Amino acid sequence: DTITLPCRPAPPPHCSSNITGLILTRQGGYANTVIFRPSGGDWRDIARCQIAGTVVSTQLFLNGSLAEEEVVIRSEDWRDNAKSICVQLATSVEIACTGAGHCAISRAKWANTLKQIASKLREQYGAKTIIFKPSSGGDPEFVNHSFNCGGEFFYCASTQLFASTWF
Amino acid sequence: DIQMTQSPSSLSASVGDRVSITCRASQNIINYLNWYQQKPGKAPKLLINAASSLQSGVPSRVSGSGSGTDFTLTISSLQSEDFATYYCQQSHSTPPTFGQGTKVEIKRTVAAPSVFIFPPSDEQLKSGTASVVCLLNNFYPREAKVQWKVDNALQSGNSQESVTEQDSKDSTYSLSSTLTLSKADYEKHKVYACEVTHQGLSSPVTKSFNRG
Amino acid sequence: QVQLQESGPGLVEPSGTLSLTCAVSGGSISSTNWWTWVRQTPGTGLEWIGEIHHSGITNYNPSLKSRVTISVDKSKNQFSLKLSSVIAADTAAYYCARGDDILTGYNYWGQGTLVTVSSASTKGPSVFPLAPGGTAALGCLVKDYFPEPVTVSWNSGALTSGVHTFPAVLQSSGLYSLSSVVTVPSSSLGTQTYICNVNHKPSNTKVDKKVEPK
Ligand SMILES: *[C@@H]1O[C@H](CO)[C@@H](O)[C@H](O)[C@H]1NC(C)=O
Ligand SMILES: *[C@@H]1O[C@H](CO)[C@@H](O)[C@H](O)[C@H]1NC(C)=O
Repeated sequence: DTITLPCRPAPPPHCSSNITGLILTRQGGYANTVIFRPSGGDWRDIARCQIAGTVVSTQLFLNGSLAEEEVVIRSEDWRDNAKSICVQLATSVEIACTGAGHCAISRAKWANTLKQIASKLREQYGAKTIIFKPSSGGDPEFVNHSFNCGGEFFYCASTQLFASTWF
Repeated sequence: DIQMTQSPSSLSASVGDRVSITCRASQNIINYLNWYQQKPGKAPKLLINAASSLQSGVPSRVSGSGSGTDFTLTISSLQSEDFATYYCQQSHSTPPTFGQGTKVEIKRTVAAPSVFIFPPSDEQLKSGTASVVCLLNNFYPREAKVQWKVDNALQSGNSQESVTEQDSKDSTYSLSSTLTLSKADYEKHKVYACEVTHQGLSSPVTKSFNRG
Repeated sequence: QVQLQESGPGLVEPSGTLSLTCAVSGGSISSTNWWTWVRQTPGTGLEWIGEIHHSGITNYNPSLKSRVTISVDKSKNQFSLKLSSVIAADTAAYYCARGDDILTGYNYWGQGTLVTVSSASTKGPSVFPLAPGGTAALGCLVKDYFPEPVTVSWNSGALTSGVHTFPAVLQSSGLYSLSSVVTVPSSSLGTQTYICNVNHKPSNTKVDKKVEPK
């Protein structure tokens, strides 16, 4: 099974990249259910994570760096929901764009990555229930998994990546 | 935005002294703070980045410290040529906010002004206006008083001033008081004098000339 | 090393748009950096306008979003700032500076260019000489010009010792004015002439003026 992200404009085949981690935001306020939605503040959050490749993207780190043995989540303050959660992967997930306006990600590989990221967020926050919800909303560069590629700029809808619960 | 409040905004030290400027950020900005030096009429110069990394090309006299909501710039051996305004700058989050600035003025021996007076040129007199100039060259401090005397009759309102920023070499000031008149009011009087009061002067100094 | 020089008009009457170009020399705009515009007003301070990546990405200060455009001209190796619907509030000095991988520091700066938002016309100054304790003082009086600045030199940059080019002052007429003075030993007033070179690139006048005693 596969997950197809709608991207406009259509990225060419040679923008087929590796996802090496992402950036989350814990939704504040208030059941023992913690809710994370992919961060989309300003380019400086994505910068500060420093698991950043030359490819200047949002939501997901494309062609960034990988951790060693396993997933490592990081934050400047676990209590400040304003402060993002830099998730860094160990083993990358391939995003492949057919150039028909569609980019594809293995459902297996991604679900696996969520399981792990959930586990670590659980260690940190001590809860039981980890909910991934889509982008909270904002300017188009963030509310969508955006990126540059060959000088051209693309956007992708990613609400299909972040919509699950874990226990 | 992240509010950068410097401290103080204006200070006065000596050649050789240790200068300290603080910068408080509203939010925790980790260590993403930069210090700029800007001399009069020039573009800012990056002293420090990451609140501590001495930008290559700056003296090691300059040093940076702090991380969180408070930061310090130190100049450990101030020199004549550090007369500048210094700015602390955000970098954690757009917009990169700046500080209002700290004005480091170099303090030195009290110096008496060289007072020169200039008649209005025969060029300008034909235009219909006269511009008499009273110059106070190389003095200290910037406190001065300049009064005008046209046939001893005192003048009020028709003078306006402008001061150079401290010199890089000796750190003196230079002051200019322009007395403007019309041609008919200029030809009405003969002896034009300017009188100068200053901290370095025993008595007030006057300089004069006769029209023509 | 890397070097930036701005270009563009220092006057823009209200409503209209400010176009301004940063020319990059000794480095490509297609590097790994961002390119930034910052404005500075006496009294107000330093304000970050926006930045752009070599891949057409654009970050603008919230306060100016509705009005601001940054663009990258890869053919000419430059970037440019376009501010529409300008108000008197925008009267300031405009610098182009290159950071270093949006890592904090704005490393290299351009000399900056001053930009007035005024609905007054442009005109050149008139230059009147200023001629006379052991030391002699000369000067050039630069009266009634708009807009700023003026480029006053002495002996074409040969005599820059003792020179004091005072800051301008806005008249009630709305014309700037200033003097530039210079001390020289008294025994040199007759041995040589002193000539100031006043430039005013707004109205492009390259006035010289000889200063001789009386
Ligand atoms: C990222 O790495 C992939 C390797 O799978 C490559 O195909 C791609 O061109 C790289 N760069 C970008 C901007 O996608
Ligand atoms: C991107 O992902 C593929 C997945 O098989 C991997 O083999 C490849 O090395 C990655 N790209 C590069 C050049 O790192």
